[PDB]
Amino acid sequence: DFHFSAIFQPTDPHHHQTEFAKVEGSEKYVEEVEVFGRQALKVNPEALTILAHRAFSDVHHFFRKDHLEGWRRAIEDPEASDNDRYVATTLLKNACIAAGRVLPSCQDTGTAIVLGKRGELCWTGGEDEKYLSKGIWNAYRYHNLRYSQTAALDMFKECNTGDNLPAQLDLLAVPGSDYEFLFIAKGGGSANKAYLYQETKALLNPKSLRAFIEEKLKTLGTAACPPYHIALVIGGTSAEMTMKTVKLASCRYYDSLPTTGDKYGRAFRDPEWEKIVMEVAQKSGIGAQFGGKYFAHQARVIRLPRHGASCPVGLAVSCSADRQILAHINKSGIYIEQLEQNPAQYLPTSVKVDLKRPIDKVRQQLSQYPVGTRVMLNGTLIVARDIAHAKIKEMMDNGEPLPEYMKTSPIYYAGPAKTPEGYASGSFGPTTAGRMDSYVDLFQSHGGSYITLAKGNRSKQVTDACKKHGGFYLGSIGGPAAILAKDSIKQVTCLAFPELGMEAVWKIEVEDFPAFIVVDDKGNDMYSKTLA
Amino acid sequence: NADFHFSAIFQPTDPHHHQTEFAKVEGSEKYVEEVEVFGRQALKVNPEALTILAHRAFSDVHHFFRKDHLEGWRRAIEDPEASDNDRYVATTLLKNACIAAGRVLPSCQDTGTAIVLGKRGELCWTGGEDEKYLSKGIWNAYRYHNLRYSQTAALDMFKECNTGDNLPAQLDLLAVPGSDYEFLFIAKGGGSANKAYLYQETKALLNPKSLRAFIEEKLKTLGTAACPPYHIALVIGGTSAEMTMKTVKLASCRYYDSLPTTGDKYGRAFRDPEWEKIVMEVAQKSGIGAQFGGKYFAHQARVIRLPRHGASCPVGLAVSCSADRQILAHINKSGIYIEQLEQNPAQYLPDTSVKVDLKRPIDKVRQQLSQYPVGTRVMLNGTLIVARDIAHAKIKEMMDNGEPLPEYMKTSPIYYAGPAKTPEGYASGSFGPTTAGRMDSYVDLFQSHGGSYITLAKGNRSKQVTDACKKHGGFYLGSIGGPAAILAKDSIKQVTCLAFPELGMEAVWKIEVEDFPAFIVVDDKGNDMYSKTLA
Ligand code: F3S
Ligand code: F3S
Ligand SMILES: [Fe+3]
Ligand SMILES: [Fe+3]
Repeated sequence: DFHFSAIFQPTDPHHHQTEFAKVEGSEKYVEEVEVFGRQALKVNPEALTILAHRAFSDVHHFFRKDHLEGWRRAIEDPEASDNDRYVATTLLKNACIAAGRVLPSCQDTGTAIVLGKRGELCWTGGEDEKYLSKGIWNAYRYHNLRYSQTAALDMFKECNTGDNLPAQLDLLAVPGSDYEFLFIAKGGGSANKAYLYQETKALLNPKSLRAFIEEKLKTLGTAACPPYHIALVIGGTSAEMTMKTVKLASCRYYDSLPTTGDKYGRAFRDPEWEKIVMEVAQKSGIGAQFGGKYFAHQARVIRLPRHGASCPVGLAVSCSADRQILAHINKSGIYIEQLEQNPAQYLPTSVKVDLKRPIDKVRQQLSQYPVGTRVMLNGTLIVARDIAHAKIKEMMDNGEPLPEYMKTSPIYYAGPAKTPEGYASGSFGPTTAGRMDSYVDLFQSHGGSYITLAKGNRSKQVTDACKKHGGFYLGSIGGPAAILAKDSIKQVTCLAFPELGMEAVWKIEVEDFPAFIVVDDKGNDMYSKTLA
Repeated sequence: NADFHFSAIFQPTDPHHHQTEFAKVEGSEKYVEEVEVFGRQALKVNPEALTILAHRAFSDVHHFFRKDHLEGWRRAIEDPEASDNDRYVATTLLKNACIAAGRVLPSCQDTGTAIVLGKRGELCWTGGEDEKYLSKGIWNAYRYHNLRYSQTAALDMFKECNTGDNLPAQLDLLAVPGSDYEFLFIAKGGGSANKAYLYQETKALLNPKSLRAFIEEKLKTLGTAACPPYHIALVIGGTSAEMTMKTVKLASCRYYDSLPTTGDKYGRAFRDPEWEKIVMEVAQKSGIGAQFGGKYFAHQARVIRLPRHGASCPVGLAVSCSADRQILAHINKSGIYIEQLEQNPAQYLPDTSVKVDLKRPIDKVRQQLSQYPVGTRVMLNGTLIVARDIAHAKIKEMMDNGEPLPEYMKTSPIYYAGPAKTPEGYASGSFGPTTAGRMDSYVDLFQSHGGSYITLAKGNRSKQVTDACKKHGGFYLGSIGGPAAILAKDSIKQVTCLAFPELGMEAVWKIEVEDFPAFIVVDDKGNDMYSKTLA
């Protein structure tokens, strides 16, 4: 006999476990009505603008408790490494600055993502996408965020949209008369660490699955600013469904799923394998970016049904800029998840490197120290990331020289957020180093980029280049964009390619900028043991 | 507020698919009623319409194809640049479609995962139980027709059982403007679903030389495991991995065919016909062909360029296979409308092999096969033992526990397959091959224990299988992938369940076949038919 079984059966489908605050006066935007014997809700679409604007404002300055608790755990655990505690303390101090509501917690203010669930009898006028986009537009235009979206004019010619649009707007049709939301400000680097694997029944045994988990976690590396919220999804009805599920799992959206399966194929959370993921993450030694125990805050594992011939697997993380906010509109008005507004309640040597010298003198100083040495940089940095590197490679391919500004100073891979009025800099933390790996040997062979400064582990070609050319890769702490801007960056100037927006080449003057020597000029790599 | 400009990512010029031919379900206007509430037009829809619609969609789609799919098979037959094997495979698939058009046998034994993309208007009122009513219609189609129950439930992380009804479905129901209900139904095979790939790339990819080299490298990794000729879809960019993968799926269904062909400063999606031509050139010059060498690796290509976060460049690659099964539909004030597929595929048909007797000692069959090079076409006559993913896993588990390889794995060639349900009065339901590569990890082990010397399935296999067959005097025979109905109708003469009946279509079967075509893909000498094109 026919029995309908929804794949996802949360015990808390409306997220009653979350605390919400009502937007004052927002009941003027809604009206409960009764039509053809059923209860319905008229929603002024301006409510969607108001809600999206506040969601994408609040989320850049505050965090959830389970995120902040993880940083406290890394500081207080006796088994945490010194580097575990240093990174966690830095990230918590960064959250305190961001809670001042001026600087966003990260320079990568992310892609704006909206999961919306509009009830059958929730009536907005139907222009939901436009009104939500206006609210997102408002948040990024009138606050000190960043325009990160890149439009394709043709296959290869690109320009910044200049407003952080388009958003990802996933609006679902559901029962009832309410409007429920999950807003995500998703960083590009953590988005890049969403992986899809096409596996088989041969994986579905304890030995093979455990070895698989050990192998894939290492490929996450430190490139998305751990401690991670790690999500793993085994199975699914399609690749895109698997990847949607792992995204939502990483946002703890599916925390109230059942923990057992049944003959109808319902999804379930697997706490036993969540513990195994956490054990793998801790035993890996990767740590909170620079070696140790706190590779991961927590883990989510969801098992899904599958076609007999198929076994898609999804792996994804939420990064240090863990940014999601639940919301709903009902007959009483607009409700938005309440985040932690006082992160300070969770708070319980190094080599000085003078950059105001010839670069060869800086290289000589750095050559005296092994990888893992903590350094403090003082002086000028030249800032360049993906598009600038690509344009410079193209210039050299056309016979033009490597520009002088790539040869005078360490290269900081970064793209700043907008500068608050009266501030020297907006949030200005590092870009993932690995995306520039294909340029290092070329630029060094042409006399520049001997010293780079960014975050994340890099490929072997960069280790080989630095040894061949006498170069160095310095790893900044990943994530603390606001405290770096507040305490370290003293002057910012646009140097080249101003049309690239945040991806322009910048010249900045810094003081007390912390980093680790990750790759030296001798073939050594701080990550060679943990990420082998 | 003056500089704000809203731009939807997807701006099709034909959003309601007026270019598609639809048929009205007779009398279906009785399921809808136009009303007016708060000055706005709304449509009340009896949810039983959703059951009727889903039932007909997942019945029609298993027996008929779109014109653009059938035209590709005709092109492979009529093109002078097509190889002999290209024409042979395309002719076989067209003949298979003529059988499937009889509405008894489905076109493929893998009747797929049921996928529904639904777009419910703000003022389209169904009562809200859409997922249940759609699932009941899907349940009806798979229960009362000669399809297959393919969905595997997880009782725990590792303990599995077949759901016995091909549920659950993938139901993606979206909230959109208006008062109509629009649908795309997909019956998605597992093998083509497995060839949906996500790559996390960078700006370093986004130049003509790098992108062309990337396409050349990735298209080969598709191999022949999803029964080409493919509809190849490639998506460059996206706002998230899941959005990229959703887009590449819909692109492969030609859902986005009416997108613009140029970008703008607002980041709208666009189809790129120039790079679609490049994808087709790469696929043709690859020499992979329609499964067995030639030009027709691909029917056609779709390339969609998407906006991206500056730090990101997700890329999606996916195919629609020979069982190219999607059907558009909509409900409006006039009733239920369903896309009209081609009911006379025979009009696309236009106006050498070694006979292998399997009713011999297996060692004599091996001795005969050893006389021929890879690429030789054979015709099999006799008994096959049928086993795929779960049966192989269960047998390896038995052996790991000290038990012998069962005798029934040593007496006959092993056919990887899982049959659809048998029509009344028929010897067999649709019964084409499973992807060989998924069983690769068992071949050397089983051959070391005196069985699985000869396997029969579809797709290229990994090097460990070539090494095993050379070490153990084995062979891998490649069936044509896709023609499950003509194989059932013409070649499969008897089917009996031998072991593991609780596995449903994944049980071990003993079947008797006649005139079953295949190619020698791997021989007993280290040779592989795909070693040049898929290197
Ligand atoms: S968005 Fe996340 S990956 Fe790092 S650069 Fe910002 S914390
Ligand atoms: S569903 Fe498609 S991949 Fe082959 S086995 Fe059937 S034609
Ligand atoms: Fe990255
Ligand atoms: Fe497969």
